[PDB]
Amino acid sequence: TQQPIVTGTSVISMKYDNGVIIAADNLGSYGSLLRFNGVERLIPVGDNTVVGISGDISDMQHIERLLKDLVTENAYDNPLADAEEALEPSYIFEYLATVMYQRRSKMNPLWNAIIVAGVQSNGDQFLRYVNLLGVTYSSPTLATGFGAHMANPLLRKVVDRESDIPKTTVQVAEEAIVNAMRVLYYRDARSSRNFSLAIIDKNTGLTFKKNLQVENMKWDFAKDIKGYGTQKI
Amino acid sequence: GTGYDLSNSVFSPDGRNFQVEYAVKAVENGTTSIGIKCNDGVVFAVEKLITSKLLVPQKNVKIQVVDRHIGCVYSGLIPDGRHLVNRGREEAASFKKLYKTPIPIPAFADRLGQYVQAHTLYNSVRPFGVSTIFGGVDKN
Repeated sequence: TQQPIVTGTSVISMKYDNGVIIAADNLGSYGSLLRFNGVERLIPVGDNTVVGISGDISDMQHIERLLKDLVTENAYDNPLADAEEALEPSYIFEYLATVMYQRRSKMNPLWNAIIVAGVQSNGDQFLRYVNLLGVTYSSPTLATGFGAHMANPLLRKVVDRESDIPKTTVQVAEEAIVNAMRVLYYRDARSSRNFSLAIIDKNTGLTFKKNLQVENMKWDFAKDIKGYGTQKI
Repeated sequence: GTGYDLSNSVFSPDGRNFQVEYAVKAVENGTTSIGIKCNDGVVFAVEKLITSKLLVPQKNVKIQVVDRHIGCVYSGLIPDGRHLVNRGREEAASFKKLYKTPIPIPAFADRLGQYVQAHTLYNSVRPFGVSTIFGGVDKN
């Protein structure tokens, strides 16, 4: 048992026809103080898989070192570790779900919320999420904490069922994700203007971008609201 | 007295350990393996002997990799070198876990040498019969 100190934030993810799109901000929050802005939330393991997690910053660094050690172990005595055999998202997902379960059962869990997005070698997209309590489920749209009831109503309209996946393009998914991130920045105190967006695709490979902010924000309607109530001026 | 080569830690009258010498003589009965220290890095090489053609080509390998920048090429008792490189990989993993810096080559050398000599101090352990040409590139 422990109390998280430097809390994370929401991480948004949703799949499309040619892959999955995941996005997250860059901000570390200590209570009500926004300490770190250079904190990274997406750690691309391999080329066809990106994992986005939230929680205690020490915990994300611990999980990151776990992922690096896992990659080092996979690289051992494997001549096909580069092209044929690769760390597909399912393997790493159930690995960190298992380690999360062992941490929980020992009664010293790690405050975390892990989302893994990847494309199988056969072309099938993978998207699943696991928390510190170890609950696992695969949905076309996932989010974290505050965003769980926040981003889902936005991302679920474009893609709602499995039949919607082939009908959604990468550009539509990207604009839906950026609109969602705009909404979270509008309505979540733990996010910042800066964010990070990652695109995975079975054809163009991994696409990861840094230094992404939120533009196209409307605020000219806030100068026509005067007072908290009966006050007019 | 006779039997100065039966055990391991026993010293010969001239002061030379005998099981280690026999391990050295066992090393030479192995596939040749060279390594060149070029200016920027290192270049290993092995001569894995093709037995009866039933063996699959280009599949059995002997250049084992440690972490990313340390390579291990071994000759002699191949399994013994397998175990040695396994322990070396564990040491490199521990170092990167608790220092988060890739293990420098001399440090890996110190770790492997200390492990190797740990097996030629006792009477209840056979000395390693593998010679390695391990090397790689580091910050320096």
